[PDB]
This record gives sequence, structure tokens and C-alpha cells, in this order.
Amino acid sequence: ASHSKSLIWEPRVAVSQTFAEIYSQCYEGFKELCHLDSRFVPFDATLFSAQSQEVDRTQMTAEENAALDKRVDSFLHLVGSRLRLMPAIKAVEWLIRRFRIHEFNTGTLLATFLPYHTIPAFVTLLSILPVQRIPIEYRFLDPYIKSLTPPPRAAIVQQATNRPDLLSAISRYTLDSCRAKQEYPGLISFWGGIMAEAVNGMIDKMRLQQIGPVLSEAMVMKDVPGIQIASYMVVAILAAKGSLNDNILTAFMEQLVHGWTVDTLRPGLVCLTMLAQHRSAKQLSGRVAKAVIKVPDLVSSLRDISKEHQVDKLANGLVLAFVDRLAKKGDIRTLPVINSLLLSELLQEKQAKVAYKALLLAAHKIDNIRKQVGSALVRLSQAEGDVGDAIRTAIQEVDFNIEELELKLGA
Amino acid sequence: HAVVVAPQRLAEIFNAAPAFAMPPIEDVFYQVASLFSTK
Repeated sequence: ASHSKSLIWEPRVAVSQTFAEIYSQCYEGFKELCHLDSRFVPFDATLFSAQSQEVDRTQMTAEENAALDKRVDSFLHLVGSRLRLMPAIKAVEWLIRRFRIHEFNTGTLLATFLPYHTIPAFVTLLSILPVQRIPIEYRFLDPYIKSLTPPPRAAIVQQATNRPDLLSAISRYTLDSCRAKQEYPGLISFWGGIMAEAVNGMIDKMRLQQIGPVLSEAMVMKDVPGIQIASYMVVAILAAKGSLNDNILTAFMEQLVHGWTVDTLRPGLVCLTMLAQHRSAKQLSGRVAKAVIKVPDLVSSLRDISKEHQVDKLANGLVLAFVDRLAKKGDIRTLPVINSLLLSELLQEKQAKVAYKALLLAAHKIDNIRKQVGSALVRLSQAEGDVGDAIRTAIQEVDFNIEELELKLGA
Repeated sequence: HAVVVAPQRLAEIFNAAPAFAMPPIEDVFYQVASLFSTK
């Protein structure tokens, strides 16, 4: 009947098997999974217990089925990292034969197998799914179900590009895994590549508030750095292709720094350089500035990043953000930051010059503190190289005299 | 202002291996961010 559908035994063998036969063979695969990862052991009392061989799903109430559904979905997230191993296939086999999870859980089953869509096991799964239960967002798989061949990766990409419900479905599954700490590298890479190619597609063709909340939740999964970094890819591509306005570019930066950790710090930094590079506004927000100067030796870090990307607008936005903070609260603590940033040679001439002019008026704007800002103004006007040239030309153009300050600071 | 990139070039990065045998996501990030650079 439906008893012949199996991942492991061919229909002529599978139709005759008793549940005891299936159980004792699949149970061995599950206990081998337990030896590898203790998180499987809880299920030894539920999905894989001795009682389970006799459990008939159709005699359960609507809650009891829904609780069974949750245990199965949980197990599927856990076993997903090992579907290349035969004991994992054996454990899934048990759920298919005994609880018919290819009928009652076919969306979770499919998403679990999807990162493995190039291995023979995936075609074998396709060959036993009851088509009537395959969710709408996976019916692009129909030609591979009839031909029993692996779907190329560009079929998945192209369907996710063109039909957001697959994309939304891959993302939801990936994030439920992360939240449950059942993620694994292949899942993070797979969701990352699908999301990158798709979003690159979605915009390429149209020359996006559905995936916003996904990127934002990923950017703050501190316990899952791979998901954070992979979301840095997508957020990179988005901004690098004119696709966002200044206020939403800022909120991505704000969310990035709000969730980044030491393990994600460098890729997060190059992502910040790209975000700001495509802002039309110049002055970065306070929240990003305060967080970006906590990088140990920020200047040398942006100089390293500058051998592949452009760093000048991140640098510029920082200085103005700190100049602005001094103009508005007279905080001398900003002067080491401004000074090391101005002299860094990461700004360009006119950036430096409006930076310096703005610094002058920031000094003017507050009514000791005049001692150190003045001294900082003067030290900068004497700087040895290009930045000093710009600072001096900028002092000529503003009709400001350093000298009376140079002398009044002396006295 | 924006970057012109060929979809084939972003597609080479995620076709070098199946998901399970890819370089660390950190290395893939750098590849992708380098391909979409402003210089």
C-alpha cells in the first residue's frame, strides 16, 4: 500500500516488512547517531522508543497529532547535518514508515533535504513524496520528480529569485534551526548562496520588505556567527547595487553594529565600508560611530580593507560624527578620534578640508576646553604631509588665522 | 553609485561545490564582497 514507500528498501521488499523488522534495523541507525551527538538521546523516549512501533497516528486527537508534529519537526532540524550518513537516513526512514512524515510533515522534510539536493538520497526522497501533499512553493520540483534526476542549483536559484514563497520558506527553516541551535555549516552556506543569487536577481531584473525582517534577525544571532556573516553578504550586495535609500542604509549599519561580535568583526567592518560608501548623506549616525571606534587600531584596519574596497566615506562619516559631537557637547574625548582619523590619509583632499573647516566652527560654537581644542587645531595645522597641506589650504580659504591662536594658546 | 556585475560571476562562487563542501562562510563573504567592490 503506502507501506512500500521507503528511502532504503525497494518496493518489493518494503511492502512485506513488519514494523518490528523496520524498527530493529532503523533503531541501530538512531543509536549510532546518539553515539555521535547526545542531543538525539531525548528522542529515545519518544520517536524511537519501543512503544513507537505500535503507535497509530490516526487514533490521536488534534492536539496529540500537533505535539507529534512538533517532535518530528524538531528531530528533522537536528538530523539535517548528517543526511550524508546512512544512520541518519535510517532514522528518517523510521519516521517515514511509522509516522508517515512524508505526508504530515512534507514541507519540513523537503526543506531539511534541500541543501543536499545533489546527492542520490534527495532523488530517492522525491520518488516517494505523495505529490498531493507537496506545498505549492516546492512544485517547481515536478520535472525532477518525473525524470528522477538531481535538480541543478540554478533551478533552485531561479525559482527563489522569481517566486518569493520558496525564498521565504528556505529562510524560515534556516532561522528556526539557528534559534534552536541546530544549524550546521552546509545549512548556513546554502541559505547564504540562495539568498545572495536570488536578491541579486530580484534587483537585476527590476531595472523587498519581505526579506528585510530576515536579514535583520540574522544580524543579531550572536550565537550563530555564520548566519550573521552570511547575512552580511546579502546586506552587502543590496547596498552595493544602488538598491537602498540613506535612512534604511543607516538602519542596517545600526543593526549590524548592534549585533556584531569579535568573531564577525572583520567581515562586519568591510560590510560597513560598503554600506556607507553608497550613502548620499555624508555624516554617519552616532550609533555607528560610537561602535566603529571600538575596533583595535581602527585606522590600520580600514587601511588593510582599502586594498580591496573604498574606505573614505566610512572614515569621513566618522570624523564628522565626532566633530559634530564636539560642536554639540564640547567633549574633548573626541579630539584623539578626530585627530587620528584626519591624519590617517584615508580621507580625500576636499573631505579633509571640510572636515577641518567644520572642526573650526565646532570650536567656535562652544561658550579648560578651549585649551585642548585650540591646541588640537594647532597640532593639526602643522602635520607633516598631504593632510597638512589640505588643512593649511583649508585654513587659507576660511580666512582663519592660526597664529593669533598659536600665540594666544602660548599665553 | 552602484556596481555592474554579471549574474554568471556571482553564480561561480556558489557552484564550486555542494553546500556541505564549500569554503567557510567567511571566505565566501570576502569573495562576494570583492566581486561587488567600488574599486
